[PDB]
Amino acid sequence: TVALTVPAAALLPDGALGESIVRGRRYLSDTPAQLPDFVGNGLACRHCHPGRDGEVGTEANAAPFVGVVGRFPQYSARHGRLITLEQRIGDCFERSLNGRALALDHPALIDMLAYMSWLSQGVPVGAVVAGHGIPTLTLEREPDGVHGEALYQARCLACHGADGSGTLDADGRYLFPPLWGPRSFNTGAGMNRQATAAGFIKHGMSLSDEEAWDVAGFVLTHPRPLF
Ligand code: HEC
Ligand code: HEC
Ligand SMILES: O=S([O-])[O-]
Repeated sequence: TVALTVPAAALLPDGALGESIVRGRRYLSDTPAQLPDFVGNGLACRHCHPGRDGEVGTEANAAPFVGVVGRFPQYSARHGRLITLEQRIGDCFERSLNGRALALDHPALIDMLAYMSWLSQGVPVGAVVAGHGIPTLTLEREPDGVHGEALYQARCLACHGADGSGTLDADGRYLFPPLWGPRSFNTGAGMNRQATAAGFIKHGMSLSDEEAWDVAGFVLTHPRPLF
């Protein structure tokens, strides 16, 4: 693998590419407000792809976008064939954002691509960046949702709410995003899978493995939009 590096925003180029990169960051950080026709819930991309200093997708083990562009096109079992990064992003809109995919030449999609390409600067095409994806966490026993409920009340509820509905900020964006219910990710999302949610809870955002497994189980007992 190669190291995860974040380029300097002060070294962003003047001109069309630089402006596109800045717009892409905003689309990724503020998606429901910037792309209402395509987003069907309360989530922005940064809610599962966080980053420090205003950037999105820069955190190891929380599915960073650093180096993503050089890994596409790639096989998708879901599609049964190779897909492009544009198509992957469309799947995220449809599932994680309970919405509608952008056209593959939509200027907002191209701005998102430009941003991801900027984050990927210097990464060799084909190389895997250390900390890519969300590592799954799988235990050799059933997730105990009863224990999970107790853990949730003690460790998560203060942010994500008794009803999993999250906490809005003053500008109507989610400070702490919804974990279930109508404004959360739909059943088609990767985060709706036990081992992915457990891995995200464990590494993506301390908890023991057993605690992460059980609380993920509790979270996933709840209703959310059907895909
Ligand atoms: C509810 C959580 C969630 C939200 C919201 C979300 N994603 Fe994802 N995304 C994931 C998970 C989980 C993966 C799988 C990571 C892995 O491959 O290990 C993923 C993978 C990706 C990948 C592929 C990463 C790789 O290394 O191959 C891209 C690109 C991506 N997401 C873009 C987006 C964009 C753009 C948005 C906003 C439109 C978005 N995602 C919103 C959870 C989310
Ligand atoms: C200090 C407040 C805080 C606490 C406590 C917290 N979270 Fe989060 N959570 C966040 C924020 C903020 C995000 C958006 C991603 C980011 O910036 O880290 C997030 C993202 C998530 C996501 C992905 C986004 C979504 O809407 O589904 C899941 C799943 C999640 N948290 C589950 C939990 C669980 C389970 C616990 C308890 C073990 C927990 N969180 C404790 C603030 C919190
Ligand atoms: O593509 S993900 O959002 O399931």
